[PDB]
Amino acid sequence: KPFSVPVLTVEEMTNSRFPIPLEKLFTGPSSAFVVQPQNGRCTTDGVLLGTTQLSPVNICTFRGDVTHITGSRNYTMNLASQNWNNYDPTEEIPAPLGAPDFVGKIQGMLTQTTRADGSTRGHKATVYTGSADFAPKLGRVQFETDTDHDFEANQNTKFTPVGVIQDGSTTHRNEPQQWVLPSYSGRNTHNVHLAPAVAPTFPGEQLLFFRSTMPGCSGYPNMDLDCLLPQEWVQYFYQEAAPAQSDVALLRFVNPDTGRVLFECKLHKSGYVTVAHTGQHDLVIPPNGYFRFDSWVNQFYTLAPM
Amino acid sequence: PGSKPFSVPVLTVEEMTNSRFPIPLEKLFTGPSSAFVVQPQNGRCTTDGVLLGTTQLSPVNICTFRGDVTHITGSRNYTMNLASQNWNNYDPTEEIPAPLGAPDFVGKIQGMLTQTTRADGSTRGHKATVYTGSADFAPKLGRVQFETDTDHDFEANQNTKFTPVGVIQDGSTTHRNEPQQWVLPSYSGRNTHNVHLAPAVAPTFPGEQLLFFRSTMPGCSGYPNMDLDCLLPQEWVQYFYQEAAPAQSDVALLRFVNPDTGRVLFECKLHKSGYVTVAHTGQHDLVIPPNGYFRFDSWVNQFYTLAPM
Ligand SMILES: C[C@@H]1O[C@@H](O[C@@H]2[C@@H](O[C@H]3O[C@H](CO)[C@H](O)[C@H](O)[C@H]3O)[C@@H](O)[C@@H](CO)O[C@@H]2O)[C@@H](O)[C@H](O)[C@@H]1O
Repeated sequence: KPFSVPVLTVEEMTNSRFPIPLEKLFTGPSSAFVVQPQNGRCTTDGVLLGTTQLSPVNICTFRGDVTHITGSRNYTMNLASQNWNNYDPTEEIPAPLGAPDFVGKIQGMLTQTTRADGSTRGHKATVYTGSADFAPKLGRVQFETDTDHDFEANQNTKFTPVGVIQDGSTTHRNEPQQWVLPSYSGRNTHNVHLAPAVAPTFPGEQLLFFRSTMPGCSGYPNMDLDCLLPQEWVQYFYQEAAPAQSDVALLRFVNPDTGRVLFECKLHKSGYVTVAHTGQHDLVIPPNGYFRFDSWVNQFYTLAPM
Repeated sequence: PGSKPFSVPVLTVEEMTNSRFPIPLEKLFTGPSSAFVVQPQNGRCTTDGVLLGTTQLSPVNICTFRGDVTHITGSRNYTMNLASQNWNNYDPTEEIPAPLGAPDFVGKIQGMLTQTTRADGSTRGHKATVYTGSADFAPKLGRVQFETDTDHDFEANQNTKFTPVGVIQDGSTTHRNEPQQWVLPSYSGRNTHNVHLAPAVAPTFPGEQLLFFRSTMPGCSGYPNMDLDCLLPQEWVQYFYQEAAPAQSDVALLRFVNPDTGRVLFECKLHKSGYVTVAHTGQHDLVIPPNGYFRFDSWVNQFYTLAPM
């Protein structure tokens, strides 16, 4: 079977940067910021990039055991691998795969099973991926919990992400910052083996973003989350692994209700999408609409305005 | 004849996801299932890509709930009147047992409720647990109740989401008596009959048992039974749905291959109605190479004799 994209509606698909479903399509200018997400990065021939991995549910999860920090409700987690094996920090990846690729305060729950009797406990925890001690690359991250005693040492402990939070004493929606990369090895360290930043070069083109709204758990957070590729596309390319004939796969978005092509876009072989539009726009689509790969084209093909 | 050739994805067990809870697959397990009914509504799909029961494509959506909430005064418990997944009105005339991705087992599912106030975008998040065994658990009728850690914080008439994390045990001193993964909830509440169910599955061929794709649900309190078995990995459901390869016969013969040795560890029967059986007798945890994966080799008849594993 030749190269293609799956027949999945936007709503039927999942965000590749957080374990939540896609809601809509959004385009806007990106010269004011850097677009360098590490999750949801995959070439059209199925080469995973950055911290990208196949499991949607594992995105922004952490695993390991925890050590309580006295005089606080904070626990340091010495990370294990996703399969509960030892973590190796010599792997040529920016951070353990599925690590958050944005600076924010991610709230969820820590859970733990005592091996001997199978007793369990669960508590609310938040991780500040902006914090100097956020060093998943070195196998350590800290969690702000509401307990100073319940978690036992040397037991398997999991973090399941739920949403994000904001400090309401400050300017609203100032956090999280989705386009700011964390320092995976902690403050004053340089990230390594990154998926490259993407920017539109062709005139009149903006990125097409696959947008979700992260749940907010406290305050006034910026809950917009844009991924370059839906998680399903990442899984699909990895499975198909169809080599790219050219730099760009021309895609058409089809409307089943009318039968006509609503808009067309450029799927770049390194794994991102551009459309011909100028300004901030939320795309209004038929909910049963879907993408279809029509042709291999070069980078400087001229898209019809949308 | 000459129809599109059926296949399964080249995915390791570890690379895949549980179809009954938003967690990764860990292991393969086989055991006897004559003592109970195997009738999960999640992770049900024919090999030709027809979704069954409460099954839907997104793993993250499994065991989630959406809607607005009404406080029960003088308590930390909230009733949720369910909305659709895309925040539209819930429709109870749909020919489905329950809202898609609804939990298909009786248990106490703990996670977090989150809510956004539309006017100013203020947000709140609290730990909540839902008892799918409870008499008032009627997701089919657009209602679920949550035991929360707040007695005031949630506003009415705002979009509210439940994100599942794991399961809990309590109300008893007996360990691992709950949850009960093979007990279907009464989707319309107690003393009501479930409808449009995916059918129960049982091994028919002599000496054969079901093959289970097993995960360990996180435990958030007490001593719960955290074993979770799905008939189909979520990715297989996603795969079959996309490919929609017609079934030549009742059964697709699968071989589990070891890349390290190059040989076949074991073979199994993938029934076109969407479940797997192997030739083994008794409870068994499969010891597999972590890079091992399934491969469809041939269509065989229903009464084919599997190599013992
Ligand atoms: C914007 C505000 O955010 C959330 O509240 C937290 C505060 O939490 C506390 O007060 C809220 C009610 O406002 C509620 O009683 C909660 O149980 C309690 O912890 C507090 O953590 C501050 C600290 O700066 O941050 C937020 O204001 C949320 O619960 C509120 O509903 C509201 O959205």
